Amino acid sequence: IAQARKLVEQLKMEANIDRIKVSKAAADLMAYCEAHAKEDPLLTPVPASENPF
Amino acid sequence: LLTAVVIILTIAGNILVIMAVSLEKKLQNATNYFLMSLAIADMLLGFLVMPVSMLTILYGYRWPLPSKLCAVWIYLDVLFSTASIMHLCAISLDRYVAIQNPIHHSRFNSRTKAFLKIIAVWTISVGISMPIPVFGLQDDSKVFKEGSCLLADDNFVLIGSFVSFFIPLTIMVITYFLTIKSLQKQSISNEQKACKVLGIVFFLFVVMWCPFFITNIMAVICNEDVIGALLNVFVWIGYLSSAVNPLVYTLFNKTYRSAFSR
Amino acid sequence: ELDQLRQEAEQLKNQIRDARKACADATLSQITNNIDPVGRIQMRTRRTLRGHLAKIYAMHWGTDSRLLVSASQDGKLIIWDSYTTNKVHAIPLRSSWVMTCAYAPSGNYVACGGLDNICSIYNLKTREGNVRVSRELAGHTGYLSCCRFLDDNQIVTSSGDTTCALWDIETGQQTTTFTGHTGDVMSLSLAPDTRLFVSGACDASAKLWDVREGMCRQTFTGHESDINAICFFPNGNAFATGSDDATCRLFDLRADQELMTYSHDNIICGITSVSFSKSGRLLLAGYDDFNCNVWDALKADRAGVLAGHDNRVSCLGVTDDGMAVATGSWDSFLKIWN
Amino acid sequence: VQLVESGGGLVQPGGSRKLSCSASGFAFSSFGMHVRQAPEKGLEWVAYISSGSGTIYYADTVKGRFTISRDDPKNTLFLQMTSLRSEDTAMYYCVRSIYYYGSSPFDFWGQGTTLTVDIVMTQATSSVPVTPGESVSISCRSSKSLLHSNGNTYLYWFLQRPGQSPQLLIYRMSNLASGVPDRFSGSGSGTAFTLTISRLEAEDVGVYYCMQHLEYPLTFGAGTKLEL
Amino acid sequence: TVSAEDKAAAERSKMIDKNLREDGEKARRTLRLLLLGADNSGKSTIVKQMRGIFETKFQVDKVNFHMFDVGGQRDERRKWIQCFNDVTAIIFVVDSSDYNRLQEALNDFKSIWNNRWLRTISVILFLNKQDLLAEKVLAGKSKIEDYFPEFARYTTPDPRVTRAKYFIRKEFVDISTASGDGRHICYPHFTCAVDTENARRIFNDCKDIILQMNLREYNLV
Ligand SMILES: CN(C)CCc1c[nH]c2cccc(O)c12
Repeated sequence: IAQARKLVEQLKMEANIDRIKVSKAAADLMAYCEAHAKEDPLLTPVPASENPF
Repeated sequence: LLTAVVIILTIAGNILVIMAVSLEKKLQNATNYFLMSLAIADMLLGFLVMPVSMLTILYGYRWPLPSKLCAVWIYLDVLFSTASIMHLCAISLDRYVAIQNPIHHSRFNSRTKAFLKIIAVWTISVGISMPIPVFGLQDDSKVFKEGSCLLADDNFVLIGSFVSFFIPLTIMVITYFLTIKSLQKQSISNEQKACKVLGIVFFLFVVMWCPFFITNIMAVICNEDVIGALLNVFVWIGYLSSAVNPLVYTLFNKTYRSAFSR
Repeated sequence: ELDQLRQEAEQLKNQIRDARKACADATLSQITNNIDPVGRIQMRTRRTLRGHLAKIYAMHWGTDSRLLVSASQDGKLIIWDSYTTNKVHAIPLRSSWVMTCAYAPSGNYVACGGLDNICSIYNLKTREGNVRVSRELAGHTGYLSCCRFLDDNQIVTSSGDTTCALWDIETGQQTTTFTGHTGDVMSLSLAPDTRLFVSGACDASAKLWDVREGMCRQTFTGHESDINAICFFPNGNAFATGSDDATCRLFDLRADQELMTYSHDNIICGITSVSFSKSGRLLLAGYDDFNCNVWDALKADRAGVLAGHDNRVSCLGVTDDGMAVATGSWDSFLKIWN
Repeated sequence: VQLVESGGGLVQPGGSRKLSCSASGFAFSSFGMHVRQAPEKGLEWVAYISSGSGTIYYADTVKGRFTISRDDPKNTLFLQMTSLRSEDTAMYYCVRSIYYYGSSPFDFWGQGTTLTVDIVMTQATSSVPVTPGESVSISCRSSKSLLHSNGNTYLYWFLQRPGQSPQLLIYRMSNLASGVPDRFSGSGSGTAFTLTISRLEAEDVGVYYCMQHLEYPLTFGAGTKLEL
Repeated sequence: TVSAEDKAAAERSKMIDKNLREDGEKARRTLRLLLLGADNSGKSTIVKQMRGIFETKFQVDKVNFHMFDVGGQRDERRKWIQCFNDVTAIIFVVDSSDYNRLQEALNDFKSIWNNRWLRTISVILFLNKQDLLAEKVLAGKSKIEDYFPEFARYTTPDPRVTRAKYFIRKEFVDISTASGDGRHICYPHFTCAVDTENARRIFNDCKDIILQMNLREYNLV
């Protein structure tokens, strides 16, 4: 019962939490990827001169 | 003609074995590399030597136009035949130590041992075949007889067979006896299959190559026309071993059977 | 009384499910539909690292994006120079059974862990010019599954005792213990800000942990089977998990739910490792089918494949500057891809 | 960590002598070993023995007459000298070095033993006036560029305080050696290198040597002295 | 093209390669064994001549054997079993005396046998405490025929001890044979709580395992 009480306490703590829209989260992730697309060498093939490998 | 069939079978079988060894990641072990070396030697035998022999048959055993090709042709024939013979001898010797002392053989088994094995067999084959171009081209009589390309050095034909198919043959029968002694004195089904495969391989090797060497020695130590006609067919009986070696050394595996069917 | 607590636990889970469902209005796939695809991603193996004589279990890039450490069944920790292929150090291990290795962000330490239930910390830079064990961290009742340095004096670990721990290396004792998982904890990923971290366990759930508070802030459950791998998005507001259910799933911290699943009918093998590219547009996953798949994280379309390993890919690592990807495998070779 | 040199003293010209350097407190097998100083001159590199003895180099001055060896089980390093000339007279130093990514070659030197019987590295000033608490810059120049395609510039700085053996300050033109305060700073460009000491103190006095490790033979600057 | 320091680093890497190769050559000599007994099996006691994860080493016929027992982990061993996918053999120890837990032993053995990672590894099964089994069956107070219908009517392939022992052996051998792959073999041995010769039997089964691997690599079988 003590284990169940601890479980219910942690479950209450998880339940009472701030949440945002999934659309807002998707837009934020898309914005991050758009902003950092140029910095990513794997996404775009890189010229051999700047390639260390 | 059933000689083009022989060359086609040799080429196709050895190419398929080499492809199976090269294309499969599960078949890259120390034994399969030596098996690939055997396949390479048999393919070279079947490509460079055998069709020229069929051409010699087609002209009534009269040599084609370039006379210089006779000595090098005999060189290649003896070289590849010896390479195959002591490849088989090395396989039998390696299997004897793999069966008698499995733990020590596995402990000492390495890529270096396989490379040493390959260079040893090829070095002995090169040493056996060494005098043919040294003396075959220096004197045309030693490689020609009655207008047909064949070696006519009595001393070499007698001793050169005593370290190519009679000391290797003695080694192979002793090794076969010791191995069948070792495999017999749920796991017994594997040993029985191994004994059956060893017996088939050994007896096919003996029955295909021994007739040619026996009549070759009889042609020297002793009829001439009959023995020559017998040699003309027994040399091709021996050549057919190049088309039989891959199948009997690889097709007993399910990986090789799947690869041949791919 | 017990039935009352069980009812409360069930109703709270139902309320959480309804709340997450309320937060969902449009899907990430729907929103990312009118975006250009990444296109075919073709990567070649720039370098192959040889010297491990057995299976490789773990690799970790150093912060300079040139040094990396790898752990193998042969009982050796080797630090490589990825640019020249040179071996910097070879560290003999007391126990041959290793399941994780880590590289300190400073570069002065590496950590190793396995079935001996000890996280061992090694001093790379020391007078007398050899690597030595600076500290052996005991206190776990199960095998060490993952370790990640926070600082030179702090390391977090996961273990087979269904628990994670935070250690003070100088003192050598756990300063925080994280206890919410039912199954063995397989994987662990620190957030970029280091204040939080995620871990996946054999109970097929992922948990978000507060490093300072020591509590489970959130729990995520979409996978049907155990989570072998976990990685945090470069933003730090999302993470991806890999399982032997053969799916990869992306979860959001703020929305508190799955955003997408990366699955194909052709693939039935389990995911051993996952990693993100610098932008986070690419999600690379190693599989038990001896190959690694490149996924478009925003569209969940497989952009490409890394196919060079004879055996299963154990570990994945995208270097800090984003230039290269390392993949260790049971075939005993690490390959650097670009 | 410790290196102690034995052997030396008066030798008639044309004689032979063997020096010994015994290593204590470090894994001597992993370090490559190397240097002499004439009684009133700067540093001159003599020989190198790699870890495992796979490589040996000598200065052209001593080639054919000096033999360098190491006894790894005893952790001893030796230098067998023959046909000794008057120009050989010097204090010979035993120096440890290790070569991997991020290492610091020439970090520890021995006390040395006294015997009495090419890139040109330029240090324009032989002396520099200095007062405590004031920043001072010491320059060195190279005949060719020490910048390499890999991105390293193989330039080193050493400090020999009075009555002491040299001590490494900066390795590869910018990296501060361990146990050295943040006051010392190394900056430079290809063929032009400067060492800036800021907030100067007593015990910073001595001769500052610039050395290149781009290519063998290793060569030193003449040395610039700081005097209060 | 390569600097002096890079050349020295390459020399260092070559020396490291040489040391790694020497260590691997030293390691290849030893044969590795995994010991897995569920409980009350005498698995610590089976090999008593030579004395998170425990290890013991013994030598027979100049062959090194290293045996691993993992006592640290919890009861279920599923996750870390992938590590021991290269061992020469597994040694499974079972208490044949305990009839009630005998089905649990069978389930454990079946789980190990059918594991995806251990498909190619043989098992050397040691049936421990055969003297306790003999005492119990001779006394006859507890009978497996009562609980188990199969022993009530059983034809053997004292005589009661023989019937019990061969039935118990056949229980595991049926599970081993059910796969029928032939890539790996179960080697069942009936062992007492104290047995002078157990390392000899382990050595013989390991020799047979290596022999079968040799026959498979040579394409003979
Ligand atoms: C004819 N050809 C099948 C070559 C066989 C051979 C191998 N080694 C020899 C040595 C001497 C004379 C020979 O015919 C051989």
